[PDB]
Amino acid sequence: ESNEVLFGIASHFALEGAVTGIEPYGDGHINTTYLVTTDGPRYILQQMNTSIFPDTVNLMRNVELVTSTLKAQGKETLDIVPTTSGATWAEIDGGAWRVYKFIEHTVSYNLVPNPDVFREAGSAFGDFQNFLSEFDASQLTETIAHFHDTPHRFEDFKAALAADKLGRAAACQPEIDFYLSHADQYAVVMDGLRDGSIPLRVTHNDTKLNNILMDATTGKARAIIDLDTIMPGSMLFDFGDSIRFGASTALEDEKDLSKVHFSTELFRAYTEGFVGELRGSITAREAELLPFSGNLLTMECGMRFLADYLEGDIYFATKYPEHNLVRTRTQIKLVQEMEQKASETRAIVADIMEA
Ligand SMILES: CC(=O)N[C@H]1[C@@H](OP(=O)(O)O)O[C@H](CO)[C@@H](O)[C@@H]1O
Repeated sequence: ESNEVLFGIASHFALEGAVTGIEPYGDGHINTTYLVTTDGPRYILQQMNTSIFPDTVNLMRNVELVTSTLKAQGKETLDIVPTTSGATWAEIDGGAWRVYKFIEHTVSYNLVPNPDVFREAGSAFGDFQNFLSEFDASQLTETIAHFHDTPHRFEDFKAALAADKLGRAAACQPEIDFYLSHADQYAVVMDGLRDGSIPLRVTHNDTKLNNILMDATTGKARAIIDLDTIMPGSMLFDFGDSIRFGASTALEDEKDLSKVHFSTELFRAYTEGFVGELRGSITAREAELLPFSGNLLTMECGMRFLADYLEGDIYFATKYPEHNLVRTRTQIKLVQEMEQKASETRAIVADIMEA
């Protein structure tokens, strides 16, 4: 996006300083995000991806409900900066744009640097789930259908595979066959939700580590910062996805696979934090599935990366042609180690399930 256009977008919002610069920012794969520097405060400017979130009204209604409820409890959250006409987002030339106050005095991580950071992440996400349980499922309409319905994701994967639109399949048979051969594992959570053996809860659904800001002084979680996929789900979606991103010893798109490991110690630290908040609500079935929810969300996200690769990278932002193939391979490597360490993680959860 050109500067002139971006600065044009910025003039629609009630900013409280003269804009000095607007630059791409952060690692979100879906929305396009910019840091707005002014002669005063800073702001996050985002373009909402309307092919992924077609219902902008419903999405902004959810974000607005979640944020306003958090504000009404004196909890720090994302602060929508309204347009100059007081709307919570602006439609400009076929684009959908919103502005958040920049969250000051924070750090965030793409890679956990020690167990204490990750424990705090589990504590923050566990507590977020407590907060979300105050809502009826009916107040928070799904903003994307079948979002962690892994069998439905596998259907998309299969169709992308059979289409093989770019002829990319030939160079990634091992990765493809990994997802094919695990097909029998995908329905466990959806089946549990459908038959009542796993409770339906309002969940965050994108709980990767870089969606929590930590205070730069105290190290405590300050705010959860990507509220877009809050909707009904399983607690296991939030748990498994955190483990997926944050129990790795390497970046999601690490090119050197020898650096990619699943850390049981990181698994333990997140679990202590997370289960420590949710001890009084976690059911026996949920506890039983905690380790495998890691496998499941890693496989779901990995298959999505691979599907996108095969489709010519139409869903996730990428920085080079193979980026999605590189991403899928870290996910596969992590699942391989999670399988191998399954009894260790079962023991870790059992241990912790004794507060
Ligand atoms: C709406 C959507 O598809 N969000 C994706 C997307 O999250 P972002 O926070 O938008 O980068 O990338 C994640 C993988 O890094 C994936 O886990 C998640 O489901």
